[PDB]
Amino acid sequence: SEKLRGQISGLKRASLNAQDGISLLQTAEGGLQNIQDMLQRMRELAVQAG
Amino acid sequence: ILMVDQELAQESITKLDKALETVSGVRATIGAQINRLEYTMTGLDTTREN
Repeated sequence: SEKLRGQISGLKRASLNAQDGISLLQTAEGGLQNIQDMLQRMRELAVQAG
Repeated sequence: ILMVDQELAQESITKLDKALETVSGVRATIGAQINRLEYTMTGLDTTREN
């Protein structure tokens, strides 16, 4: 009983940690998307000249 | 700038051209800043969402 209780508690804590982790990557991909959006306008106005 | 005799018109045209170029340059700077701010608009909202 004691071992099973400990395992249940640990599994719950890991379940929380998973979403705690996922939020950070979501933020990172948002920032990267903004940067990628800017870079293409730079390239377009680059091919403008010449 | 004087328009009195038939000699100052040429200098007048030169000065007018130079002033026109100056005004165009200042307008270009204003447009550049406004576009940069418009681009920096959206990342703040995306970060707020995340």
